[PDB]
Amino acid sequence: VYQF
Amino acid sequence: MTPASYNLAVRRAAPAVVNVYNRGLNLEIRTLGSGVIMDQRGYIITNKHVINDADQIIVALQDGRVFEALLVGSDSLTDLAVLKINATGGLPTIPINARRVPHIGDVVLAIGNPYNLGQTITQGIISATGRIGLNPTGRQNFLQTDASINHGNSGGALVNSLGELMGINTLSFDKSNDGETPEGIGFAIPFQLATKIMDKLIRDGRVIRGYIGIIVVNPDGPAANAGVNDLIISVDNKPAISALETMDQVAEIRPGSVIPVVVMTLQVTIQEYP
Amino acid sequence: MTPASYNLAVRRAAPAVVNVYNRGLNTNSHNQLEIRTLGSGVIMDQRGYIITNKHVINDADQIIVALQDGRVFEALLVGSDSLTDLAVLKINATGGLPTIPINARRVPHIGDVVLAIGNPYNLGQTITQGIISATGRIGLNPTGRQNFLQTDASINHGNSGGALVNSLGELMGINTLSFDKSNDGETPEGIGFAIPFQLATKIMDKLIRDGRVIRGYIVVNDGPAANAGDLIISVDNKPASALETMDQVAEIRPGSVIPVVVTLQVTIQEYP
Amino acid sequence: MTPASYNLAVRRAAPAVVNVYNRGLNTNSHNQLEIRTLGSGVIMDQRGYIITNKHVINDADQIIVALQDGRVFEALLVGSDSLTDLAVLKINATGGLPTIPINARRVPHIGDVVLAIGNPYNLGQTITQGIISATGRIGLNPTGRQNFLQTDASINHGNSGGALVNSLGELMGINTLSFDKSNDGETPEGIGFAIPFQLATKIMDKLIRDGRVIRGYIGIIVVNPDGPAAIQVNDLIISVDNKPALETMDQVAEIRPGSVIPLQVTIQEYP
Repeated sequence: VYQF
Repeated sequence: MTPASYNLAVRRAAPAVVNVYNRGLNLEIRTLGSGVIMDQRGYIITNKHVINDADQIIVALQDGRVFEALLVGSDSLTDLAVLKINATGGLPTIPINARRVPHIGDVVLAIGNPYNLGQTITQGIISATGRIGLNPTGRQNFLQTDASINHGNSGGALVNSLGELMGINTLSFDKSNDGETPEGIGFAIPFQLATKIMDKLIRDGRVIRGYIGIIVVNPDGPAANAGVNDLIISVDNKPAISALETMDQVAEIRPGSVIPVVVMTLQVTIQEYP
Repeated sequence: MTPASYNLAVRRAAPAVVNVYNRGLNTNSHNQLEIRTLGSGVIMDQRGYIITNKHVINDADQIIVALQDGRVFEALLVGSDSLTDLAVLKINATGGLPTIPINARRVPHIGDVVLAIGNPYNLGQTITQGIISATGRIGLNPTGRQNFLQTDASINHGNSGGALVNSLGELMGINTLSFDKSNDGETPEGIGFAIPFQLATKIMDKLIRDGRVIRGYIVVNDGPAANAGDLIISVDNKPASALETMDQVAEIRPGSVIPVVVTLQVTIQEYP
Repeated sequence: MTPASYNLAVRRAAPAVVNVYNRGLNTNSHNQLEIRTLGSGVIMDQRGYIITNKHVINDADQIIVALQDGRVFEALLVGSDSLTDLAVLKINATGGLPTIPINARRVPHIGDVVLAIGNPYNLGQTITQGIISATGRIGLNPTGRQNFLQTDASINHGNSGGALVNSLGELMGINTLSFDKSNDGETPEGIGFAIPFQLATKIMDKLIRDGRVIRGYIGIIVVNPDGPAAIQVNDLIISVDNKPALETMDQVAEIRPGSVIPLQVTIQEYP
């Protein structure tokens, strides 16, 4: 789970 | 018999490691560190935190030469910086083997200038690979090593027994909220990442990352403007299997570039990471 | 040319070293499971027996074992031993387990290269390198008189219970404590202790079998000796150091009558 | 395959490394002698001479030496030198002594594996492993016109005066001190210093011979009271004792007091  | 020694790695790699002085007007050395000469042009890697807010940056070679260095650029995210100095004479450059795969338990040598005592070599191993480091928030890749790292070692070289660059020493684990003292916990930026970042900094004067403001989707972002709970199956004509591989792909894409984002086809315009 | 490396020892041994977590039910107010402390452990054989330190798992409401291959188990506490600070866990594993390499004939020597394998500060499995600094060390405390390997491989909190191995990946010891013993607040560097693997194995088998280490209970400075009736020159037909003797006493079963020449007939009793 | 090991260096050198105890008298009422401080030393030869640190035996009323074979000995202070923090001792009742391997032809190199042999916190004899980190260092002190080996072999209180040997067991140096303090509250790690074995051998012989280190003084290449030179300030010395002018101040030290050399200067012993 990430933010990009 | 002869004495067991890593002086070979030392002869090969140490000449290419330099003392870096961050001077600020008051001029006076505000901080210091190390750096690695990467190639004959005079490009030098170091840590950003070493050369932050410097009014003048000085580089010193083990052979005695000193230089005013130009700040090519830097990156907070990786805490890397590139410097430049111009040498008519040859320069020492760090052995690099881009095919070498660092292994856990490989012997390494930390080369730097601890407490400004002069160049120091210390010996350990690669304790671990792929470490987020000190900050869980920070999503980076670090080599871990028990080679003794101290103030002054940042920006310097970590090399194997052949003298090949394995990483750039960034920081030591010095702290606990409790105040317990860590021993043999040190980190370096992997050389392959350090090389990619250096080339970017040389070209653009900064690291230009792709941002798409977002595989299951969980303001004023590129995605928001292109048109939650949406499923992205393809990004830029590349199958979105893993979220980690895609966010790496996004980063790479140059800002201003328009790509097809298929979801169960939108035209998104990439922008710089803020 | 190839890089000098102890990766071979890492490949052989590191998979059998596990992360151990001590979790409590009365640690938060909501009685939800929460880590109270953590450390390391070493899978010893395929049945699921794992060695760790007693201080790692003391007073735990749940013990968790995490393998490097991703698997997570709740462990049973088989037994522990204050005197050596060893504990034995058991996980119920299917599909096989990594087990630590053991060479029962290997004699550890001073100056042998060693690798400490554990989970310092919960950063994930970490390898550190040093040598065997000494052998037969009492450790941090003068009482107990228990054998320790000393090593300068960097140990930190989280390494306890983990493995110390040689360059062949052979089990040399169970890391127990880093020497943080300065009432000066001067900081010791490269002083760490491990329980020699021969001892650790012997303790394990005793704990596996009896659920606890049953121990029997030279100038003498309601006991079996008091009831038997001074300079002891022979105990159980064995010439009487005080350290080797008291190790003899511990081995002898309770209820066994032996000759104590000083000739008295003593009846050994289990220690409490 | 056999386990990688430096036990060969241990077997060869460790027996000749001794535990040293500095005992003073308590005027304040305990009455008897007590340990003031402790450390290590190196048996250099069969006559019973032993190198150690001066700060380890300073102000002792009695000096005890213990060998790893068991034997103990009262020790005679032969001499000491503040400038190098070296001290020589001697132990009688020789029925054969373990000695430290020396190779006067061995040149120590940066990156050489080394073992520090000592008695940390009186735990007993301890071996730690590192490499030669550097050479020609001043250390953690004002310049003394002398040089140090740097190592990352872990050194602690109790290591002072003990041996730093290579993988063959050859004396590389005498461990003197660890790095002490930090600018920002970090804890220095893997910064230790030892006296190069060559310098240690020179000082030993001088101490054995004269009971002290006799040094030439000239009260002073650009010159920057009641001294031998008193030559004027700003004067440029091109030649001293018929030799072209760090190397000079070492040459002065060597010259004997009372010796006149080319102005006609008369060397005097340093105080």
